[PDB]
Amino acid sequence: MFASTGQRSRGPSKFRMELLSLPQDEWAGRLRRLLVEQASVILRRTIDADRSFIEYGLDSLG
Amino acid sequence: RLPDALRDGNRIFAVVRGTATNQDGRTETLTMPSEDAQVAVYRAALAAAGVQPETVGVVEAHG
Ligand SMILES: *[C@H](CCCCCCCCCCCCCC)C(=O)NCCNC(=O)CCNC(=O)[C@H](O)C(C)(C)COP(*)(=O)O
Repeated sequence: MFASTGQRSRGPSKFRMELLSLPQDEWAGRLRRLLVEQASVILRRTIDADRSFIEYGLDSLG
Repeated sequence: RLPDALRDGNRIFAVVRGTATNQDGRTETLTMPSEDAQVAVYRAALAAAGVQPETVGVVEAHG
């Protein structure tokens, strides 16, 4: 009967704890994916993981 | 022109002997300054004025 839940109960960064649990090599990939996602969100366009943010227009405010 | 000013005996406050212009190029951002470009324009001004940096004792920076 509970079906599902989606409430904003994230609070503390479970991302940080899950990365800490994961081996340090994995930390690079997870951080890479998080940064790519957030930068694509803020710059409104998808990005490459190696192209400079400068060539993506990341200004001072960005 | 300083020779003409001396020739006509006009009031002279000070003489400028060299001016230089330089651009930072592609810095980190659109407003980021370049230390290397500033040093380059300083060298260009010194060369154009025909004078040594040790001679100058007062510097009026952008600040
Ligand atoms: C000159 C400052 C003059 C600014 C005047 C703003 C006028 C508004 C628009 C005029 C419209 C004209 C009408 C035409 C139709 C100056 O001496 N610059 C100050 C020194 N310049 C710099 O060093 C840049 C200053 N640095 C910053 O504050 C940062 O770069 C910023 C704010 C961009 C943020 O960080 P980001 O660089 O990481």
